[PDB]
Amino acid sequence: MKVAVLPGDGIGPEVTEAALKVLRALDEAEGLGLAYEVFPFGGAAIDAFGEPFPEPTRKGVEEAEAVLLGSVGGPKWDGLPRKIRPETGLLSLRKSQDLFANLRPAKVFPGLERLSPLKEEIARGVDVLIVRELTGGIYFGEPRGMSEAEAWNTERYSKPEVERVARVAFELARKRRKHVVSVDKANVLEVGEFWRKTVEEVGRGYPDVALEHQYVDAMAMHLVRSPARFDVVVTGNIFGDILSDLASVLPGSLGLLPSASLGRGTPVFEPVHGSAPDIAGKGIANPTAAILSAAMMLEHAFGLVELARKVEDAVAKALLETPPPDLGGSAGTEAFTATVTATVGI
Amino acid sequence: MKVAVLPGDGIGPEVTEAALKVLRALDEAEGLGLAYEVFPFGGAAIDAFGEPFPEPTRKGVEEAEAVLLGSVGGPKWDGLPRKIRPETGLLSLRKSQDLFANLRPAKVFPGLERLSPLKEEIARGVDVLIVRELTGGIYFGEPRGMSEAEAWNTERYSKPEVERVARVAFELARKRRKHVVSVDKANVLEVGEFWRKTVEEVGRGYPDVALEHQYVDAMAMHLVRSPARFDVVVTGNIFGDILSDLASVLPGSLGLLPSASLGRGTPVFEPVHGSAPDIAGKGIANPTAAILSAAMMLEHAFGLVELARKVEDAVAKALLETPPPDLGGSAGTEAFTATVTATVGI
Repeated sequence: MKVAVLPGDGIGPEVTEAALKVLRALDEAEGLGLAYEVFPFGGAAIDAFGEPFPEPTRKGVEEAEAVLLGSVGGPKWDGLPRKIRPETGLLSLRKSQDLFANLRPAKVFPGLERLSPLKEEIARGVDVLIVRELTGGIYFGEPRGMSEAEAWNTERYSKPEVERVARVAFELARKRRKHVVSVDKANVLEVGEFWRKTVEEVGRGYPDVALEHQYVDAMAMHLVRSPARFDVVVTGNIFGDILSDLASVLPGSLGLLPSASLGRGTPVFEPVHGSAPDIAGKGIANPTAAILSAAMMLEHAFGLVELARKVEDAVAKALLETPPPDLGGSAGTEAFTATVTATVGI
Repeated sequence: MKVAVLPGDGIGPEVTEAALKVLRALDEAEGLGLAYEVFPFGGAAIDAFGEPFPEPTRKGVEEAEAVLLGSVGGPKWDGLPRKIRPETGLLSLRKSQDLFANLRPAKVFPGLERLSPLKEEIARGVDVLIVRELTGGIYFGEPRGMSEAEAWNTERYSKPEVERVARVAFELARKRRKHVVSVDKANVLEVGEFWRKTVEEVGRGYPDVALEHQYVDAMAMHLVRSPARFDVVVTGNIFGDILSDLASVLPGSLGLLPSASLGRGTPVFEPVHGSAPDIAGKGIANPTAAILSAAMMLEHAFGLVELARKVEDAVAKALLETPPPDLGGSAGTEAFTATVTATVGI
């Protein structure tokens, strides 16, 4: 269990350490042989090496089995050349490991339905995993450009690209509730027909997984109307950007959202939240997102499904009995973390 | 008041008639000189002419000052060549009248918050008007196409296109609550920067209207988390498709959503719902959408703002007194129409 830890900026370092205390207690009580090394990344790397992704950290991630990343970026570096700013580092890390599938789950823990913008009866049970293609689509498609008279961008997709995301989505569904919803705009766009047909062929190799297809517009309605019926959802870059943000509001607090990036190389698990400079080091930060990110790591990097679920359960229990400030509670980083460990240990 | 009525298929004919009763009453007790002739359109046209947009209907539209359209399409015609299917008749209609702005309001009437997927406190007050560009974007952008190895589609936009839809949005804001939110993807795509910049210039001629910009992914979250703060929203074709559908779930029943298409030619007003072939003619269909569509027609096609709002407010009064089956009530098409007529006459 080789973990390259990239704590990052702002509250990253401290929430990441919260996640590590949880892992260290699990590894100690169950003997998981966890081994990790922390490497400089983000602004932290910029300030100590002149760039976001320094060689040592590059090698550090190649050699690890998984990467636990904290928050990256902050006002202190947003004014540097694009090619050396934090967000850039994330670009080169993802690319160095050929990561093409962004994993964004959204789950309403039992008893926390009240937090949802949705009515209670419709929030209950939500547990959807949104898989978003990262390497291509209109976000990268060419030609792109703009004149004084007009602008253009191209939504382009190759079969290999759709195929790899699709595969990851089916695999994921297997170890889940065996359902996959592939979302596209096939009723009007060629790339939607192509995507649809590709995901269809690929799904043939996964008979044990029920494959449903829906349109993006229809999907947006479905995630507010009845999100609880979906398990895994896969779709291209932009629709994936929109659908995961949509699903992200379902639970009701950003500080809970974990995330993962799977690909050909080393998998990256990190919180969705930002660095939150103004509260860094004040021990207020809700570590939930980083912990759940460590939980996603256990499961997807090391196939420890049951234990991961054990960590998730414990954090769900903690947000109920000792909620952190952002949930209207008074449990700070340190205290919340102990609660989670307890609920894991008991 | 020349109104070309295109009843369509399924429950279109019957909800259209319900809207007609309401107009007839209003034109009788107010002497508005309502004149109208019904023309074949959709499957109804295919079955009696061999196409969805026959010549008589084409001339009917150019000669009228507005078009009140019912439901178009159904299983009975989905299997025909694209060029003559119902959905294609709408395409040709839109284009015959160079209609470039699609108006889709979504409103939670007071007392009907329970109906919404959203919690009570968030649904209360929603009254958003989504304006979607119809004539261009990726939906029609070239190059488009697909090979065995890949597929591509182009999101393209010219200044005039963005300009005309923007204007429409500002005008509409003026007569409303004076606020417009232009939605794009300007922090990643050139068309997004070009769209932002163009709506910016256009807005300069509308100082009285507060112009806010938001990203589509951000907008999806905003619509679920706090829709009540929006007034008018404008954006391109595809994002417009998605955001309208997302906002459309807010009221908690598709049977209430009216819609309109404005442009250089005859305006079209029609409900958002489908033809519902299984309950067609059973007098169960909720006419609300068709009536509100007739109310939008009075306002936009003939400038009778106050009257239209009289229709809307009667409609809202009815949904409370005698709700239709889709609101968990037992008021059929005929009976609910009476109720509306009543609150409008009272």
